Amino acid sequence: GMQTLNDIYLAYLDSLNHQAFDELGTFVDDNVEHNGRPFGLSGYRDMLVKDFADIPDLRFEAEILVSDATRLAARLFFDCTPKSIFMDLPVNGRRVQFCEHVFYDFEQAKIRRVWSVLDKVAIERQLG
Amino acid sequence: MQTLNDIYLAYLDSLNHQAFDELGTFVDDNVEHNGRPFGLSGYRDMLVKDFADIPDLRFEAEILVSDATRLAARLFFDCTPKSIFMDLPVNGRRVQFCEHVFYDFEQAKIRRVWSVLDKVAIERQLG
Repeated sequence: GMQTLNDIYLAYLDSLNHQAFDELGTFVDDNVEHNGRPFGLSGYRDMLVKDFADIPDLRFEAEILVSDATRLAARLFFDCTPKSIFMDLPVNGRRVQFCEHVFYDFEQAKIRRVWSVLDKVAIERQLG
Repeated sequence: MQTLNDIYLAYLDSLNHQAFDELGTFVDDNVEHNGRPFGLSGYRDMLVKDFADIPDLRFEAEILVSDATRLAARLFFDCTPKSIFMDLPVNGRRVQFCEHVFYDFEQAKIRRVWSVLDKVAIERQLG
C-alpha cells in the first residue's frame, strides 16, 4: 500500500548499500543537518563517501524502526571491517560489530535533520 | 487510554525523584537491558548505582518517537559524575551528553531496552 516514512527509509538504506549517491537527493533535503553540522546534501554525500572509503564492506541494516508522521528512530547494526582508524580507535582491518542509534526529522518525504550516536564502547571492548 | 509517551514521562518523573519502590509500575519483572536479562531488581540496582555515581543526574527527553509497542528517546544529560564514568576520568567535572534508547513495552511496562550513550561527546569535553 501507500508508502510511509518506514518505506522511504528502507529505500534510502538500499541506495546506500548500492552506494547510489547520485540518487541521494531523492531521500535527503538540500539543507540537511547531521549532528548539528549544517553541511547540506553535498556535505552529507561526502560523509557517506568517506564512511565507505574507511569501511569498504559497510552495509546498512535496521534492527528496530520506530516512526510517526514526521520522525523516524533506527537501531542499525553493523558487522564490518574498518581499514584503519575508526572513532579514533586503531581497528586496523579487524572485523567489529557495533550499533548506531539515530533520529531523523523528515520534511516533505526527505531527511532534514539527523541526530546519531555510535556505540564506541562496543568497539573498545572488541579491541581491548 | 494511556499512551506510551505518557507512561514514559511518568517513569522519568519517578526516576528524577529516585522513587525506586515504585519502579515495577513502569518496568517488567523480567526486564532486559542491553542484552542483560537482569530483571526488575537488576534494573533498580543499575539506577541506584547511576545516582550514586552522578548525584545531580536528571532525566529529560529532547525527542520522543513512539507507536503501539515501542518508544525511542533522545535524552540529554547535564551532570557531574564523581569519578570514572564510561572509563573516562570525569572526576567531578560537569559534562553534557546524550543517550539514544529504544524500549519494547509489554502490558504498559518496559520489557526490553537498548541504550547507546555518546562517549565521544564526553571525550571532547575532557580532551
